Amino acid sequence: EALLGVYTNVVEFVKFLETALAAACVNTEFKDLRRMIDGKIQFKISMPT
Amino acid sequence: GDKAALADGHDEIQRTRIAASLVKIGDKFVAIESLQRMYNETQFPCPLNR
Repeated sequence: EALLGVYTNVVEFVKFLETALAAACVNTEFKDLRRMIDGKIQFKISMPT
Repeated sequence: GDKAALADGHDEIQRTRIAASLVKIGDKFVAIESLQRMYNETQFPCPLNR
């Protein structure tokens, strides 16, 4: 009897930035992310009458 | 002759290039407008919304 074929799979690498979901978020690299407590966002809404 | 003096304002007044929206209805051109911006930003009611 015999061994005709011994075959497997390769999982092709798909990263994040290649997907077009990355147009829905703005990726900023940050180094020491455990050091942060919070962030803050400071708006300014003026309004005429 | 009377048109030269009926038009007492609108001989000297400098022409300019104003942008808005236009349309053809019959053979009389109408400008179409909305007053969103004058009454949406500011929490005041638009007077057209009767």
